[PDB]
Amino acid sequence: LPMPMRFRHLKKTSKEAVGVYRSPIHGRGLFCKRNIDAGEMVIEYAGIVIRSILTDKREKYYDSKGIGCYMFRIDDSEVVDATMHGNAARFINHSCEPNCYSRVINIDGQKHIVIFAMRKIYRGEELTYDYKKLPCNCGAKKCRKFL
Ligand SMILES: Nc1ncnc2c1ncn2[C@@H]1O[C@H](CN(CC[C@H](N)C(=O)O)CC2CN(Cc3ccc(Cl)cc3)C2)[C@@H](O)[C@H]1O
Ligand SMILES: [Zn+2]
Repeated sequence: LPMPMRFRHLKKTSKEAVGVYRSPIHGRGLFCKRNIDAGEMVIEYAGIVIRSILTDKREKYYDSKGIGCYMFRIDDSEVVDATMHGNAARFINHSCEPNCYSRVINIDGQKHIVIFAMRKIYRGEELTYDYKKLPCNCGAKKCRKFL
């Protein structure tokens, strides 16, 4: 199905497909509630597309208020800030053998970060993607040992 046609009713369908629980990788993570087919559009990484140069001061502000800072790097110029206007996708942890991957899609001139399943994902599994200094806890055989 075409990419804009696939961005269909993600809000309703992701609410039934994924949930947030404690993760053995780190803190809380995103896990699936039902089997997700390979190639399936899982969830949008919801948030505000902001200028990359603004992230330092935004993270400094959040940190000074004891508010967890949730951001996803688009490119060297833009970042999605999911801190205030985010959804469950902000809890997706890194893995060196991920079952998901992140892509920047464009629908009706608007940029959205969407998470896709790389393989069939089975009920109970944690959803992970390769993030674009910090030790890694994915626990995979082929672990890069750093994020
Ligand atoms: N494979 C991994 N191995 C080790 N650590 C990993 C791995 N994948 C992700 N992480 C950590 O999660 C951070 C990204 N966050 C994902 C969701 C996080 N698990 C959370 O519970 O908030 C959102 C960040 C904002 N949130 C604030 C926060 C800080 C500390 C704690 Cl305990 C809970 C929340 C963290 C990333 O920067 C790493 O620090
Ligand atoms: Zn790893």
